Amino acid sequence: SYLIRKAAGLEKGAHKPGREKVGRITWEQVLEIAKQKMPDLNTTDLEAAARMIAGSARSMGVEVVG
Amino acid sequence: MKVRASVKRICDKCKVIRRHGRVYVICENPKHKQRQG
Amino acid sequence: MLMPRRMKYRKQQRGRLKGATKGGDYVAFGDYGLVALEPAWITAQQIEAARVAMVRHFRRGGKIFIRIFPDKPYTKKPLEVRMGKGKGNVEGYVAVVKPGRVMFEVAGVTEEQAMEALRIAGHKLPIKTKIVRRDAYDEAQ
Amino acid sequence: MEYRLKAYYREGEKPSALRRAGKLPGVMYNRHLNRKVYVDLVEFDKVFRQASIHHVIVLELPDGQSLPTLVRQVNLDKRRRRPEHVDFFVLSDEPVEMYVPLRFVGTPAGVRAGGVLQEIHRDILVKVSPRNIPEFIEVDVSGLEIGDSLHASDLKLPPGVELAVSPEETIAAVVPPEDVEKLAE
Amino acid sequence: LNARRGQILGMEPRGNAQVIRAFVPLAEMFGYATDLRSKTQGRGSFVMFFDHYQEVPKQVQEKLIK
Amino acid sequence: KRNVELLATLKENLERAQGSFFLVNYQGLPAKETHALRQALKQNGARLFVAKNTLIRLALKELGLPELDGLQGPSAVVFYEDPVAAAKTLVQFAKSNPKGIPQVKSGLLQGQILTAKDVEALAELPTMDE
RNA sequence: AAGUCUGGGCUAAGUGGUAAAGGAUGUGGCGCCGCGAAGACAGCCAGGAGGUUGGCUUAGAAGCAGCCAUCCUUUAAAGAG
Ligand SMILES: [Mg+2]
Ligand SMILES: [Mg+2]
Ligand SMILES: [Mg+2]
Ligand SMILES: [Mg+2]
Ligand SMILES: [Mg+2]
Ligand SMILES: [Mg+2]
Ligand SMILES: [Mg+2]
Ligand SMILES: [Mg+2]
Ligand SMILES: [Mg+2]
Ligand SMILES: [Mg+2]
Ligand SMILES: [Mg+2]
Ligand SMILES: [Mg+2]
Ligand SMILES: [Mg+2]
Ligand SMILES: [Mg+2]
Ligand SMILES: [Zn+2]
Repeated sequence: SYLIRKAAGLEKGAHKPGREKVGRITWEQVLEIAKQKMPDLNTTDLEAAARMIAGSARSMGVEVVG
Repeated sequence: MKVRASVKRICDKCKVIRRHGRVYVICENPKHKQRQG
Repeated sequence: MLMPRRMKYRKQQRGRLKGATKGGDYVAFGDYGLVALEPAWITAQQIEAARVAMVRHFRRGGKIFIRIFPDKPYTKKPLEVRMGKGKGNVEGYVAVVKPGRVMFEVAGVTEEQAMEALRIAGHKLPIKTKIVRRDAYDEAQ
Repeated sequence: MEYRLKAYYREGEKPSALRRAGKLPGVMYNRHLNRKVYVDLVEFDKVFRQASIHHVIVLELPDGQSLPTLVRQVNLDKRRRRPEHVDFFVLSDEPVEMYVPLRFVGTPAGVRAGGVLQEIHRDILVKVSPRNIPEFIEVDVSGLEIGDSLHASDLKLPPGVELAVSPEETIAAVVPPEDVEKLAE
Repeated sequence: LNARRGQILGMEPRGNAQVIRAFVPLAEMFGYATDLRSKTQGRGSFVMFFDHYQEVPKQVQEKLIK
Repeated sequence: KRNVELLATLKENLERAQGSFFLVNYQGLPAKETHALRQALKQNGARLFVAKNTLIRLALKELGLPELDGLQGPSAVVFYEDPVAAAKTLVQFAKSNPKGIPQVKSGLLQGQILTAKDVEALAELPTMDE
């Protein structure tokens, strides 16, 4: 998920995420990401793949737009 | 040895023993040793 | 710490710890109480120690209810002086407390947390104390 | 929710005596009657502990009768925290005054913020026919920030079931939360 | 001082008072003027004399260039 | 008694959704290899069903009360029983019979074996796709 | 001086034969929950794997200096420890 820095813009964490947002990504920019470094991964699907960075983005300081 | 009126388990690996009339605490950790007294 | 804001009388006779508690024997605010197993004059400084202990263990969180209050003035003759020549001076205030009185109660916190706080505050007190929890029996009074 | 509990008549027996033997003296009554009874202490405990003053307990008398009661008061031994004696009010088909629980619903804004939900009332006085007790009564507390309260004036009410106390009577409050950053003063 | 990339040479008494001697990269020695006094409550002192240059670790020397 | 009852069901449901489920010593190997015979049988078969590991005690009551004879091969041992008909029951039992006879000595042996509806046999099972 | 009297129980400290907060697998007896032949507690034989170094921080903190986050995944199960 090193790739996630050039889809929302940021280059750094948020130090205190949860209430603080400093960027955003939607339901579909997670699927493209759920594809690139995916001959590796673990699973083989797309919705078993997208929920793998959809919370690896909130572990720093970026949310998911729905 | 810590000698005290109040002997207790200090860490999860601590063990309370009674020997020859006297309550001790024994432990992996040498600092945890206690005889009551 | 605790003491009356004003009194009609500066000093009062010692009285007598006969009896079970007159009142205050059920929990009435929180979820857990500390109840006294022995009679005593509990002092303000003691109550205050008891309190502070509880907050320092909660560390932001919870409500402490303090259900006794020291309004009996405690007198003492100046060191090294003889008998007589009048009643001594007020050096503090105490709460008369008899067995079965709920002294403190807590709320808004876990059982594994009130337990400890109350375990601790007991230690500051000069008597034996049991920890209780609300019951229907409480609710019913 | 329909609790029953075996209860036996007594006359000359000494309360001290019944008490030594596991039993808990008590009396059943209402506008029409008055009997001195006793119940096994641990049988009653298992029951009352969930029945409280809230749900009907049904008395299985030895003569065979089967009276629905509300527990009306429970005398405690002040020194030992034991129940000493029970009052059983024998429910008639008239409406009767009583206490019904308040379940506090949701999680207020004042919590999740630091604060504490002081539940000034954990049940409520209420006129109500016995043929419809609400084993609940919901109160939405979620709108509370620390500083706020809620009285009987709020609080829905099932039909029906009227209040039985001034709606000027506060029932909850969100107060701030102890905190060591106070203290030193 | 280990927080400042320091190899510690040893200790010794002085006025009792204990001395400490060690090589710290001057690089990680700016704040140490008043960062000492912060941790000895106005009871510290130090001297600092250049001993030698040496190749900074590649994590930095292959990074200070940016 | 217990939530080992929501273990009988969801393991008798996806058991009584077939007829030819086999059995093998499926614990022996590392979490590398234990995703190897797991990637493959999730391909060399059907669905994501290699070994749907559950208790020897449960499967035997399960393959008892849902009738299926009772795979009296041996439910004893670290046995997770590769649901062979929760996969496309074929000569893909070689996907197993080969996997462990090369990767770490005895690295995926078999035991019980129910073909179609009637029990196959011991070595009649690894020779049942080779 | 008069029972080495009778019957049931407890004590192993010479407790009896001077003391408190408090501490404690002492011992005997009650009581109440929880797990348990759909195989528990103890020991031991496997597994404890991914995205992934979780972002920042910083010279580096890769599950473990510390501000915070703490989702999901193939799963019998493997905490962003
Ligand atoms: Mg101590
Ligand atoms: Mg040991
Ligand atoms: Mg007097
Ligand atoms: Mg008086
Ligand atoms: Mg005093
Ligand atoms: Mg005086
Ligand atoms: Mg005390
Ligand atoms: Mg009570
Ligand atoms: Mg009253
Ligand atoms: Mg009781
Ligand atoms: Mg004899
Ligand atoms: Mg003696
Ligand atoms: Mg002696
Ligand atoms: Mg005991
Ligand atoms: Zn220890």
